Amino acid sequence: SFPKYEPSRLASLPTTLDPAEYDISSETRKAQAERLAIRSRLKREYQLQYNDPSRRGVVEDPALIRWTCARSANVYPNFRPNTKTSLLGALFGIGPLIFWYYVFKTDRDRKEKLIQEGKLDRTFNISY
Amino acid sequence: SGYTPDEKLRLQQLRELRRRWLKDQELSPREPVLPPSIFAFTHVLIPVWIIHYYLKYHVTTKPYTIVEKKPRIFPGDTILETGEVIPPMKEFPDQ
Amino acid sequence: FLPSAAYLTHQQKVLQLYKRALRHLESRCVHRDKYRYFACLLRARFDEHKNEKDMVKATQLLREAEKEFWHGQHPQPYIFPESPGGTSYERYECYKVPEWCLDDWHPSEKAMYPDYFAKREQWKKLRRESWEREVKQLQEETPVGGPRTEALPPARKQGDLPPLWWHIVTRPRERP
Amino acid sequence: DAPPLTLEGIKDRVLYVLKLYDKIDPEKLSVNSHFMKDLGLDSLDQVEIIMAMEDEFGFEIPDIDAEKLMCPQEIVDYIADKKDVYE
Amino acid sequence: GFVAFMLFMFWVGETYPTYQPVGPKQYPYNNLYLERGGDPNKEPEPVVHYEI
Amino acid sequence: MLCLGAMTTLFTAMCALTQNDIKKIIAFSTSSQLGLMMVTIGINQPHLAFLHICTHAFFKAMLFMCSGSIIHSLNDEQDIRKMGGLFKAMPFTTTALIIGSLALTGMPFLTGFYSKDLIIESANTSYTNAWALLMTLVATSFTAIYSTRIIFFALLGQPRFPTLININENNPFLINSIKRLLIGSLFAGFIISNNIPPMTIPQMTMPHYLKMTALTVTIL
Amino acid sequence: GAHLARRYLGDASVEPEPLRMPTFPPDYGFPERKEREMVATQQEMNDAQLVLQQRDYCAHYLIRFLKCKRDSFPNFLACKHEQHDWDYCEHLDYVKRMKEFERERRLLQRKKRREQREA
Amino acid sequence: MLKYIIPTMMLMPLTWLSKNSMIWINTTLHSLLISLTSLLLLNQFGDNSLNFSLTFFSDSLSTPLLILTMWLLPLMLMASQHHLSKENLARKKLFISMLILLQLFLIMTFTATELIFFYIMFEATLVPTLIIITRWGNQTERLNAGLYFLFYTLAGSLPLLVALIYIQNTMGSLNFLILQYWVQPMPNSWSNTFMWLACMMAFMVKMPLYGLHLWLPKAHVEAPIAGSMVLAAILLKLGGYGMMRITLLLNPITDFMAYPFIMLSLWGMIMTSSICLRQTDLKSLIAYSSVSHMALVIVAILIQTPWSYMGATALMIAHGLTSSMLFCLANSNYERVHSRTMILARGLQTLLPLMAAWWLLASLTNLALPPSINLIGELFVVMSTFSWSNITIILMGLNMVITALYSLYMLITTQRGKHTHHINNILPSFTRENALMSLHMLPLLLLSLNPKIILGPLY
Amino acid sequence: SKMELPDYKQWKIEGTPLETVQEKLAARGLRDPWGRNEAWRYMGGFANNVSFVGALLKGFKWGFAAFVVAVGA
Amino acid sequence: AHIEPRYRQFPQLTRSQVIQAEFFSATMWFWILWRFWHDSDAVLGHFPYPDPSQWTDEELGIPPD
Repeated sequence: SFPKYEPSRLASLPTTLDPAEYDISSETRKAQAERLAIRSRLKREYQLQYNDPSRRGVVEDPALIRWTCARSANVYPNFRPNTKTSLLGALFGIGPLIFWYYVFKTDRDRKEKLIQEGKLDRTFNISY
Repeated sequence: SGYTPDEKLRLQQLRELRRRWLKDQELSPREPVLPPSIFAFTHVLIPVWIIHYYLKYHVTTKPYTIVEKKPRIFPGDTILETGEVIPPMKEFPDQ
Repeated sequence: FLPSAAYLTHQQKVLQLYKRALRHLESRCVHRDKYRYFACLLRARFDEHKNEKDMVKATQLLREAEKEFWHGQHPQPYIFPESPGGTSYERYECYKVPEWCLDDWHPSEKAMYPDYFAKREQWKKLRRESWEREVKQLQEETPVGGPRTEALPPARKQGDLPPLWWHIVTRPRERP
Repeated sequence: DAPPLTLEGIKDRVLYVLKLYDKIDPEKLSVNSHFMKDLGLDSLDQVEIIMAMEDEFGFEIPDIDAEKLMCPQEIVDYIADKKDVYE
Repeated sequence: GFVAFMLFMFWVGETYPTYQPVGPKQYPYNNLYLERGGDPNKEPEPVVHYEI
Repeated sequence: MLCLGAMTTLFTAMCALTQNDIKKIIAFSTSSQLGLMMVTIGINQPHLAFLHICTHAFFKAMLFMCSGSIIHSLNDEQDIRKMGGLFKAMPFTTTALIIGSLALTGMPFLTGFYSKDLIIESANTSYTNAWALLMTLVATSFTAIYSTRIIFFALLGQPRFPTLININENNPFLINSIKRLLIGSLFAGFIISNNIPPMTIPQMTMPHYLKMTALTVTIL
Repeated sequence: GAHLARRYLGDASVEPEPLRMPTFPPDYGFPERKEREMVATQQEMNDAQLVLQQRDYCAHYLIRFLKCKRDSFPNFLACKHEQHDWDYCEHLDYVKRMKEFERERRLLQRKKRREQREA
Repeated sequence: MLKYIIPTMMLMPLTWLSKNSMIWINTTLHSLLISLTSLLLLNQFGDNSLNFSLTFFSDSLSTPLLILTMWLLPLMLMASQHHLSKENLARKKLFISMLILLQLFLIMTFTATELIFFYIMFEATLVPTLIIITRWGNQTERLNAGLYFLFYTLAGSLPLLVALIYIQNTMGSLNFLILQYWVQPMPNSWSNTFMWLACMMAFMVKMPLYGLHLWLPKAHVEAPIAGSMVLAAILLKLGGYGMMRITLLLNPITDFMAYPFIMLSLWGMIMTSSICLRQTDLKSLIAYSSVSHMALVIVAILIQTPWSYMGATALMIAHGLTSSMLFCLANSNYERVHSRTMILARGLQTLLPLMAAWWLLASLTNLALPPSINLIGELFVVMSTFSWSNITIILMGLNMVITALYSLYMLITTQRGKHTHHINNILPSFTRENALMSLHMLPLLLLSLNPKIILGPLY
Repeated sequence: SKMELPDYKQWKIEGTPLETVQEKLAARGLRDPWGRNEAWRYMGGFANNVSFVGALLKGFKWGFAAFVVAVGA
Repeated sequence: AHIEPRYRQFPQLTRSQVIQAEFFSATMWFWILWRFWHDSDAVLGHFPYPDPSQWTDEELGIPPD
């Protein structure tokens, strides 16, 4: 009695029913052990830089600085203009702009033609 | 499973230290800190005086200012100001 | 994703399943007596095939148990008002001012509280005196170049305090 | 909320609601006794014990801890640690 | 599907109203003229009501 | 106006069912009441909507304040599971809750009678959308049933709440505030709703099963 | 009611469409039956600042009710019988509107089936 | 106006021959006295402008911006220590004298009668800011920021000179009255279109609009607080001032040729308010906020309604105050923790209990709080643009929603919820920073009481 | 700092829902409940709590008499 | 002394809070009774809603056919 739990990009696949967790290779055991080793070494270095009574300033997290310089300044290299990048650039940059420009031309031509005929509700339209 | 005895001993040293700190966190010299009608009168008389001074002179010398939706008058009344009647309504029947 | 080990256990996974299903049955089943009936029914359903000597049949029943649990969970489970997602969940995080501060006061406010600041001075001397040789020798003596665990050893050599104790002892009271 | 709590109260209440449980006995029940080792109840019922203390005192304790309590002295110690029971 | 069903039944309502079996509200003075937009002497419109 | 009001009324009425926190039940309840007020603006009756604002305001301020009294008295567990036995655990707040969750529905001459039932009478006697009427009717039945379920799980059942209890109302400010608002929600609905100049035409000429239908739906 | 079921399930003719009510003209079977007294004295109806869509038949009772309710204020429950009389006069108005409805209905049904079955 | 020019000169050798640890007090005191004397200007009445020579004259557009400049000088001259208080006496005096000279050219620029003189003092304002941000930028791309600043602002601003010389020798002199009282319509040829595109595109570069706006954020995140606040407030609102003055000529062709700039400004206002919702680098959020609000200003200038010009000058002055203050709070948090990031410096409700009030009040003046001047400006721009077209109010309100969203996210990100408990260096708030916050906020609220000052020519 | 802690064994399995459910589960064939941790919930000032119509009809124990006095006045 | 917590038992009640609770519930019921019978009876229509208008042919204006 189960609808098999299809996932999505927003409904994440939970840690219970993977079901790849229940047929296990030994290399995955080695991987989990070495991943625990990495987190243990990082917490050891952090806690030794964390409890010094002589230390005053911030701890200078290198991953945060690395992510920030990855996100701000290191986008422009690397870059090459591809067909995908040029297509998506001219789509998201010019397309909606020329769309709203067409609709403003349409609305303004209708409004000026209509007041050239004069059949608007400007019986009193003072604060223009 | 259960505890490894290293965790037991380390946990006991933190029990002694945490209890001594938390017992220290009480302050008790038994001198802990040390330095180194009128309401209704004022608040129903002074803003009432200030506002009612404000509303007579400034407010009613500005002409188009406080204005009241007029009292409704009824056909049995008499006008208090000049003094003249208002004619009553006619016969009632077929109810 | 746990500090002491890498994988939980098989038994630990079955045990977490049992606690989660029993908690969701609490939340599903009010009046507490029909709850007690259904909880003993669940305990019997675990007892009926607890003593199977295989291992791949054990993980088979575990996997189908997660399927037939995730079918029948409850949408808003009764989580306690200290758990994550709960009603409070650091309600009083407004008032957990940490104790690396309180040294940046004006000395008149320090003259209002003599005894607590004197005893904080002796605790801070106890921190500074017993930091370098003992704690750093025990942290750079027993581990290998890879630590491979996160349990840290007690201080059992001769004397003083365990290593790395300050921001674990001097944490706020959690109901200030 | 104004409750007072002490080590005496948590010790007596935990030993009380372990004394009330069915398939152990109040005859041989010290403060210092294991669960699997000498009382001889299974780990399934040990998690039912942990569920009873959670449902009584009103706060979850995690399964990263619930592997390894196993004795009422460390139960009293751990919940006294979580509630910070001193003045 | 549920939002489409609610808006579909609102459209079915908007084409098929209910009403109690009742004529108009009969106003005394020329469908309450001179207390509409005005025209005080332009259009006295002859309309009367009859007792039934 | 009245299509949106009927949509809100049925949607938060059905959504109020199977909710297991107190405050979220009360929020869905007040959303259903604002749905009736949008129906009250859809039919040309604004003054009845204003009367409903006033009575509704007294009423759910009293209800929130009573629930806050209970939640602080019971160590903030705050949820409808693990809530049960509170009648005779001093019954001042249970009197407050039964007066309240009585007054939420149409109780024939209390504060919640006047506003809500003149709303449904003037809504039924009008050239309406013919489905919004049914939505307000079904959602009046729904507010009856979650009012009954909040009473039953909050006050009546077997007591399910952990020991070392310090349930306390020997307290001046709490009983003064609850006292002042129960005196409010018993009399001030009538006192407000009677001495006002009639700014509309009251309908007052209904058939059978159109005036009775409020009490009929709340009883069923 | 039942009129709604008949109008949405039966034929299209014999149940009259509301808000286009006068279909047959008046004095069709009246002759010389009209009073329409309207004793409300429109200028004094303007003088008492009534709301629009109240300046109607049975408004003199509204004038009397407003007069007694203003003139005896601190009695919270002063005017009962005149407010009852105003409700009674609006009940007479509602009865008259229902009489107009079923007059046009019975005329439409009987006369149009007469005409379109003997034409 | 010479009574405002010459004590700005005389305040410069003050800084040189005042002794050590006494330059500060003398410069702050005397620039505040200049601020009072500046506030004595506000005489402007009714029919005409006021003429402080054939060389100087003041429109009522120029009066609140001039008082804003001579009010933002002492605030800045106090704002710019603790990151150069350890530096040398000579370099310190050079920095302070550079700010005084920049004030001098800003007063030159705001009381510019002639448009030629306006252009010369425009790029004279441009000169010292490069020296300031390059010598005290305190980061590694300050060279890139100052260089983009220079070549963008010149290469946009430069054929404006050629168009102004052409107007100079085709219609006589360039006093604003004789440029006015004589201005004839210029029909839809192509040379008139290029003259319009030269002038308006130079100021488009200066505001900036969306296609030319990466000019700005490097010049704010890679600059000291003095150059940042003067750059943002006085230089962008000076560009708007200049467009307001020069748009009196070229009356008929703006209807023909002014549609795509409205378009790029609106869609880039939306995209810029969207890009400043997800970034790190706390300083940059206020920079893209400034880009969004000055795109709104540009829409307001290019439509030509008196409601639009009143809302434009109100939005200019209110956003200048708000963005300068919010830059200053960002520098205060950066002096607390040497981060520049946003997800690091968390907490700060528990610690620093008074700073929450200034963060909240500055974020609400950025939120368009309704009695404030910011909402007065935005509201009249929305009224005028809905008179322009019945459909463009969707973009205005969507800007409003996203503006409230990112501003209040900027509030509840840095200063809401949990200290990271590894910081342990932040000191309680000084009296200097809170004095600066009180010097920012209190003129804005006192103008919110009486905004008949800051509404411009068409009052 | 006494609490006096009312002891165990002063209830049995006599709370009648617990008694009926132990009878049903003993007929099921398990006989292993949690048992005696809920009898304090099922005895004392509890245990015959009032039903639903009684709680709303709780008003006129004092009410009909005062109503008859006010009508007769 | 004021209240104290008690363990695994029904709590104690002062007579004051329970007598105000009984008084206020009894006055609510007294109000709904004295507002039911004496003065309004608004649950009934209060005017006889008639039949289809009169059920009288040749009256209100119809011709015989």
